[PDB]
Amino acid sequence: MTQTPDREKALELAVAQIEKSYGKGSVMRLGDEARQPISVIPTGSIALDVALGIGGLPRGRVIEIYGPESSGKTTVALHAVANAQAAGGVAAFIDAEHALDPDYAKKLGVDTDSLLVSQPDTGEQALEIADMLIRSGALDIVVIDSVAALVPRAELEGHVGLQARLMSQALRKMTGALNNSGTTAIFINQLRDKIGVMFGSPETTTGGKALKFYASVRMDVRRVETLKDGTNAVGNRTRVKVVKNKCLAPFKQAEFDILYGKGISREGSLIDMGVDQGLIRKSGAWFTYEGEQLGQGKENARNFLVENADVADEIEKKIKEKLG
Ligand SMILES: Nc1ncnc2c1ncn2[C@@H]1O[C@H](COP(=O)(O)OP(=O)(O)OP(O)(O)=S)[C@@H](O)[C@H]1O
Repeated sequence: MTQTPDREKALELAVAQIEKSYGKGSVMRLGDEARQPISVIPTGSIALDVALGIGGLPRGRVIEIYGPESSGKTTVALHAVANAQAAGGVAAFIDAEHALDPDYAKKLGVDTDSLLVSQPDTGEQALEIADMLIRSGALDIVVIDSVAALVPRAELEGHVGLQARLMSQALRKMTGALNNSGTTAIFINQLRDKIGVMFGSPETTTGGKALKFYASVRMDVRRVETLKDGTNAVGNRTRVKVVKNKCLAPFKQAEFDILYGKGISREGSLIDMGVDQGLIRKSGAWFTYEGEQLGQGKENARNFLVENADVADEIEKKIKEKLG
């Protein structure tokens, strides 16, 4: 067909009808300019925030964070918690592994004292407690630690494919409530793997499958390199790839530093995105910003930004006017 213009029209229209019956994120162009909702939960790392597209985590949606052990998931999660908490929101933490360390989550900014924690007896119980806790339209963010620990009441006593089904049913029922309250739920998913080929890789089937689909955003978190600090190791450089995102164009990635015992270095994210946005200038060893200097080396800069809270906000701000 010698078509050309009218093509874009029927296409535009097509999209419209699809979006109309399946959702506003059903189809997208990897380049489309991202949408912007009113409420969103910062992840605590400008970098990942503007990789998610909407500048944080979507509300009333099921988010999945998977990856190896010690990649970062929990931290990322606890931050999504501490943030939603700062704005006077209430969070709950369904525990199925018993590996939380308040003292750490405290340093992250989580008001642990008023943090609702539950330690279910069975798998179904976890999801159901999570359900009514969700339906009270009282929770802002709810986090279920470790999918693979939600063992079915059955297995916990007396066949086959029980976890995957338990999840299916749970997610079906729970999916509705969430969207009805704006409560966003984070599912931490371990992988227990990292012995294939020469590096890392993706998968699911633990109870996954269900999640993989119901989930509106799926983050692949993995550890890139163990941050050298002259001494031993301040933290690690985490790399997160959102492979699913029914809210903004998917497949965008981000990297950031997580200091041992400290968590996600906000400052550190400011600098990096800072330079990759022309706002911060790097004059060989030196890190300059709008004229006056910051420091010699990323660390001396982090530090400078970390104690000059007043100027850091200035930088986080502009990057936000420069994209939002
Ligand atoms: N209680 C803690 N004390 C000190 N450092 C911690 C603590 N919890 C996490 N970290 C650091 O945070 C990084 C990983 O975050 P994790 O909470 O282990 O998340 P994952 O989501 O990485 O978790 P498993 O899967 O490793 S619990 C590591 O580089 C740790 O050094």
